[PDB]
Amino acid sequence: ALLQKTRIINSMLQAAAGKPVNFKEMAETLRDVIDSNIFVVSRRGKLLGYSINQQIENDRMKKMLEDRQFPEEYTKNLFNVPETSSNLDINSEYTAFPVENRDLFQAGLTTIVPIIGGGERLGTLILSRLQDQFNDDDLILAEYGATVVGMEILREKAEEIEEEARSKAVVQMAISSLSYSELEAIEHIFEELDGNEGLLVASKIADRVGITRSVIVNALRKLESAGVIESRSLGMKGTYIKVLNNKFLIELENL
Amino acid sequence: ALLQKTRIINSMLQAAAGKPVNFKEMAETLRDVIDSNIFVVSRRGKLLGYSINQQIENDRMKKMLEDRQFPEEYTKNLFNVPETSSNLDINSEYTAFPVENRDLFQAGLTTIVPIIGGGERLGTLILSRLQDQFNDDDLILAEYGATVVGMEILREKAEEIEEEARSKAVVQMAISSLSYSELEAIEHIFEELDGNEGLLVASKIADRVGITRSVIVNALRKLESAGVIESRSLGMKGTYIKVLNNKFLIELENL
Repeated sequence: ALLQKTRIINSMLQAAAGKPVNFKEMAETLRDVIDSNIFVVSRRGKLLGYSINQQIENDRMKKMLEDRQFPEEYTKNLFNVPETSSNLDINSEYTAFPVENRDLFQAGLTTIVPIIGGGERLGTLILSRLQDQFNDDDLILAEYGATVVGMEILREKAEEIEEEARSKAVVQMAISSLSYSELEAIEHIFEELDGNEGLLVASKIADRVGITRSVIVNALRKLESAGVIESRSLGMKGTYIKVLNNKFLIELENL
Repeated sequence: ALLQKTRIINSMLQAAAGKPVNFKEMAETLRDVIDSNIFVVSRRGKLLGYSINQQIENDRMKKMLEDRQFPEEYTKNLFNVPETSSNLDINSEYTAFPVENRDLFQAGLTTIVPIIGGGERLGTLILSRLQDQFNDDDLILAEYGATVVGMEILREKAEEIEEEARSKAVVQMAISSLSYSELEAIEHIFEELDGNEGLLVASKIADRVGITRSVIVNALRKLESAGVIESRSLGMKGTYIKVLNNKFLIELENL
């Protein structure tokens, strides 16, 4: 039924497709397929997701869960595990962890799989059982699992930078197309405006600043047509604006 | 030794990391691990890579290889296989292929794994053997294999459109910065130039066309400053230019 088991993980990957990464979800699916407690811990050792199907009396663990994080101590110790290590209990004679960190295997069997992707140690996958051995098939699953979670940390962060940069880009591209006086205007406007939103009299700034209303508006138009702001007038004696690009205001500061 | 077999795939993936996707290589690695002929065919049914370890008398396939492509016929039929289909020979009674495409199984055992990733059917992985059956362990590997190829087809195509676009984008942005006269100049320059490279006398076009050297120059500057072209003079009685943006010439046409 192993083929089938891997097939699940396959479909769970295929499923997460266009949808924001959910670690808790993945944690569960693994928990189910491999039949073990599942813990997903970042490079920096932060707890990213987890799922439990058997209670295991472990202080260090419970504390870590409460903390949603590992102490630097362990975090490092963990990162230093270079490859899958399996079936570690408190009796395990081995290298990976120094004596005073063995409280991690206080009870039950633990397996450590590094999460590697995009040529980086991305984090670590922790599995624990009360007493059932991790045989090879388990390991296969666990490893495939970690591999998949890898690809998600990647998708996750990749999506992240694409947004950040794209938005910034667009702002710049828009700003670029401003005349001196247009930009001059925009600057004065948001110098005047009280953050993300608010309204002002276009025709008033025009006098106050020494720039035709016609261009002030024009400038607004450009920003709007690039989708950075949203503007609606109120039969003048008012015109109102909200920014729709979170990077915009910051970028504007940089000049 | 299955675990080990998967682990190869694993490190093959991890290996491809920062390096340009190569399908022939992956083909080989899978050929090796699965112990079967491997062919990687796109959504559009193009041949992407392949590797052979055993000769099989199959005209349809030899033909396909020569063509580096399938006929729309098969391409379609292939795409319609919704999930892994295994050990299909000429005698197989089943649904997947209409009997006029049976010539596909002319000889030996064929197995088809759809390549799915990022929520799309990305292509198809085809494996063939002269007579050894595909057991589950093979299918696990073959499927893990397809999966890996997946994220690569993705990466490859993604990188592809990121370059295409970015180039185009920057051309436009640079064009955007030009005066009527400046642009007019550019246009006559490349109308005069014979493709990607060559030289002319700036001062000559100036009279020929009715635009000051001074601006013709400055137009070139602008382009260069944006990294579109590369310009070096030769103490006049010559100035020389090379386009560094493959999209630029094309875009220019579109005006």
